[PDB]
Amino acid sequence: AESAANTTPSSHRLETGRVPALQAAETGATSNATDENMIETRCVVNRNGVLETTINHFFSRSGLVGVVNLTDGGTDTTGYATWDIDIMGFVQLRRKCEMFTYMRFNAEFTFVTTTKNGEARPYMLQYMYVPPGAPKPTGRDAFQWQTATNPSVFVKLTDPPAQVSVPFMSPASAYQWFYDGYPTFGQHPETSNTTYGLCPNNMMGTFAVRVVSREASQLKLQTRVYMKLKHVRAWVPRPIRSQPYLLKNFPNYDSSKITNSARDRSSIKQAN
Amino acid sequence: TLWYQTNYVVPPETPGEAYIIAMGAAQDNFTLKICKDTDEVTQQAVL
Amino acid sequence: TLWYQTNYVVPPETPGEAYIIAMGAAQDNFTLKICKDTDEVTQQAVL
Amino acid sequence: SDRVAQLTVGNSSITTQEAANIVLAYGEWPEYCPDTDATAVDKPTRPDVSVNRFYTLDSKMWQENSTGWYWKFPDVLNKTGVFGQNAQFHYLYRSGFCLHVQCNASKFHQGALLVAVIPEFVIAGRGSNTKPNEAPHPGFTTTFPGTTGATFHDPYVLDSGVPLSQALIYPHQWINLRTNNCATVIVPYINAVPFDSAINHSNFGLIVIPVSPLKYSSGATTAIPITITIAPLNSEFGGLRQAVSQ
Amino acid sequence: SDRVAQLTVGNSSITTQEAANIVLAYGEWPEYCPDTDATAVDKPTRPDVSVNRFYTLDSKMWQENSTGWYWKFPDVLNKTGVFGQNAQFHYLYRSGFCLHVQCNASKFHQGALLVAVIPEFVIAGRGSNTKPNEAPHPGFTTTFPGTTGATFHDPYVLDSGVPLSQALIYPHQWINLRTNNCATVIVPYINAVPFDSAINHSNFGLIVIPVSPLKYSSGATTAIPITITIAPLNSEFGGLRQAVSQ
Amino acid sequence: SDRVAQLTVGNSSITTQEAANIVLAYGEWPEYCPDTDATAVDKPTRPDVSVNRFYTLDSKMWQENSTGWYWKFPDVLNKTGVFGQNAQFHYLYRSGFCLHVQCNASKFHQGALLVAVIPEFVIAGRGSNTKPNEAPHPGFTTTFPGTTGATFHDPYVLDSGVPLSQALIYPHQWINLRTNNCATVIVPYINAVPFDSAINHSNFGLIVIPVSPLKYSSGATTAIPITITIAPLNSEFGGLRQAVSQ
Ligand SMILES: CCCCCCCCCCCCC/C=C/[C@H](O)[C@H](N)CO
Repeated sequence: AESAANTTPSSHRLETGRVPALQAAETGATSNATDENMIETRCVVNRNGVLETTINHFFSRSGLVGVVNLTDGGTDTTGYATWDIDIMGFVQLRRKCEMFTYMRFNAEFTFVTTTKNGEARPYMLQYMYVPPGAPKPTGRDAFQWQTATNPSVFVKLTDPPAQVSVPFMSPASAYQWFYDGYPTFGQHPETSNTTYGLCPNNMMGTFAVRVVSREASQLKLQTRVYMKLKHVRAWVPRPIRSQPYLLKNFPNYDSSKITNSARDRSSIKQAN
Repeated sequence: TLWYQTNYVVPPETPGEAYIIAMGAAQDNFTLKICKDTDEVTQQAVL
Repeated sequence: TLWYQTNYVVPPETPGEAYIIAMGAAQDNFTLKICKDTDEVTQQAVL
Repeated sequence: SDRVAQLTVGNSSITTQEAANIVLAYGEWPEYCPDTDATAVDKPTRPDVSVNRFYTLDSKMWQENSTGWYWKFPDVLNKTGVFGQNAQFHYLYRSGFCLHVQCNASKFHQGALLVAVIPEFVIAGRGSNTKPNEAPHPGFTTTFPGTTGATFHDPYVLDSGVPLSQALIYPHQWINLRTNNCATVIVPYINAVPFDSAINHSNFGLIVIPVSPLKYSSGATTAIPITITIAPLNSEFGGLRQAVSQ
Repeated sequence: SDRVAQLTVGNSSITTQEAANIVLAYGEWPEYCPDTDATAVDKPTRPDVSVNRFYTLDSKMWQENSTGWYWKFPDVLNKTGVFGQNAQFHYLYRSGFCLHVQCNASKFHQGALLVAVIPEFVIAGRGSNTKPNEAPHPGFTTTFPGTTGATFHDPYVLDSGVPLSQALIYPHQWINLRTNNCATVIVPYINAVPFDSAINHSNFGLIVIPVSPLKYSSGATTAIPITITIAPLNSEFGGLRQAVSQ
Repeated sequence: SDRVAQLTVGNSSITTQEAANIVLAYGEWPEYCPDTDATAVDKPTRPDVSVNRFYTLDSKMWQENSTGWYWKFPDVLNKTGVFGQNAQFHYLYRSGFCLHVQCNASKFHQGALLVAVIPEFVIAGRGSNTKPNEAPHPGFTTTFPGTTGATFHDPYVLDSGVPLSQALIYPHQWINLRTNNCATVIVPYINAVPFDSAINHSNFGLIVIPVSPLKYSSGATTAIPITITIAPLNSEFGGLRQAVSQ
């Protein structure tokens, strides 16, 4: 259907037996009472489109995902800057994605790198994706930066932002943002269940970045990750969270200081 | 606006205070257009 | 064994003590064999 | 499938749970005026969506010492909404009506109501004087009560000298609190003239009289309202001129 | 012929007098795993008479200051009967469930219950601390309550930060004490993996929350129990090994 | 369309609102005596409009410490009306019977009654004496109570040494105050002889015994009567002679 719905011409009824406005809500179903079984309507040929409300047009937005700092000092230097790939770091795309239970999609990661004061000097960077199980690079001159049997992107700061496409690589058939279980067997404590809700089917490796040079470069870069979902399929729709987020991998909320879903009114017998 | 048509009559030995649950949905001619950001979240604590 | 599933709820101005009558019969696959004397009567007064 | 009904007229709907069968007055449906019976030459207007809808009046608390209430139906909707505005500007008028009287209670209340219509329900003065200058006559608020309504003084004689017992010949319906909570009557246009002014002539009038008194035990609810909804079916208007109030 | 129903699974039967229509979750019936979606090589076992039957849990007294109760369904039948024994010995598990919640009262009691299922119902810790070592996390008896059950602390947010109002998208049913006394939901196997361990992963969980509080006049009964019966329809087990408890 | 019934026999009618299905005793309808089974030579009379009608007996107040009542049916209508007059003048008699027991109450009363018929309901004397001259025997007002009725002393043994529990083999019906308010049994002519005297032989007898006691809260009605109506279907009389009383 390319349009929403057309309206049939209706009229009045004067007869017993037909009750379309007495739909019982105790059955768990939604009231199917239309306008034609009610106040007299007319013939309207609606041609309003429904294409924008689809899932592929709703999840085709990039949004901010990760912010990675790279100081590259001279005396307190590290060289590299890894970033665990997770979507729960910023509450916008998290709120947009946690309204479903199971999802399956592809990615269009984009990397925007700027300096501290803001300046595009021609410094070439190396963006490395470390899959889960591969060793992480330790140092700006490590052995792992050879990128043999490992995908990496070489780009400068004066160049346009890099953009790669990422397939679906979870060992399960779909992702999940809510895991009602435990990752392994054993006795689970009563004090602090810090492993509850953890899903090993979402650890998508680690993302590292360094500056390709010989000695050093006294510059503090700041990379931003923009992930565009595509080819997305969602299952089991879940309600939208009404409480402020507190942690990344845990949906914890405030016991006291609760936020009501609707703001307060003057009286119940007042519309304004 | 929900008005009282006749009354809420109640027999003896019966509580005289009830409640009404209001539900809401959309019909088949419901249409949406022009995607934007919500205004239910403006700031966020560093996670 | 007859257990209480939810409860026996009762409105006001209503007795809160009911009763259940239990009946019993046999299905169509019921079968009997080898006739004997009953043990409900052992002695008897001279009539 | 008989106790439930949803009446839809315009942009209003009335759902029911405890209902009897709908009453069609005199077996005739309210329709438009044919060319054979009509007498005016100008073309009448027919909104059919703006005046044909359920208008809800006020609610009256059914007490224990209640006598009854009544209404003049072409005069109650004389000032409420598009129907009243369209009837003030026009000289001629012809329509039927659809009624619905709501009165709900618990399964521990008892009582019965007699709701019926009386064509040309003339209010009679109450007195024993035969002199022309002192013979009592009802006031304008008694003859035409408006959107509020009027009460009975002697409901046994219908305030007209005719006994309430014999008033079962009219199109009537009972509201028995153990059987149903609503009554529905569909009455067509009943008059000896095709069109008529809806300002200085009421065709018929509803009356609600509690035959069995309202009784309940100490502990139940005490406020029992009486709500009425009216749908002016198949309305016609003619003779457009200045708007007059009364 | 719609308000009466007799569900028969195995050697158990549930008769009803006041019932609404049965709810089929997401319009899909619980069936066996096909060869296209399956991934294990060993042949799974199917008792089909010893684990597919109605298991009745305990009853909880519905008081006036009650908040609500919830359950982890692949973890409640983890120790009760042939189903629990067969699930302790096996590593893989896949089945649907048939539910029935009993709550009867008189025609003088009022109240309403919201019984629904939530796939992957994750319990959230309650606190305002962001430090990793002191951030509150629910205990094992709170995440997996067992055959007994757990109560809500903030049932307005479902103990998960999601409002109870928006929880009507789930397969749900109402228990209105003036309409019915039971609710029935048939839910299939809902997971992103074909088989899964029924010990360290609960697929979904029932929740019962009284939206309208229980009210009655002084003189009626005061003990209103909440009884729940569950039938593990179309059960499959794989990976036979030693029996583990938790 | 099953809970309502109107039985019409002669110039009487019984309407009902709360009814179960009608009971036909032993699956046989009461008919006239065929020529193969008959033995008398004289032609029997058949009024078919004057004796075949509903006769209503008195009403008995169902108290809380009530045991039960019983009747000898060919002896209750032995003096009431055209049936009794026609039965006093004749020596032979053969008819069936149609029964109806009325007992109404509110939706706040509880209790149950067991109404059934017993062919050849023999009253047993109550005592522990075996000497022939002092062995207790029931009087004539106890064996044949007449149009009034008789009460039970030990209703657990049906006043005959046979337990009330096993009395469900007879054509019976229950009056549960939450389900129905009447019971209806149609019994044919049951005897080992074609015709018989309706004066010194009662074929069967009704018995009403409250199994569950009558309970109610302080404030409701306290007078609960027990009314019985009997229709002598398909009556025949033979051997016309002088009228005898007993
Ligand atoms: C060459 C550098 C590429 C940088 C991007 C890394 C490629 C792998 C990305 C996998 C896409 C995973 C999207 C989200 C996965 C899980 O749901 C989250 N980790 C949990 O929220």
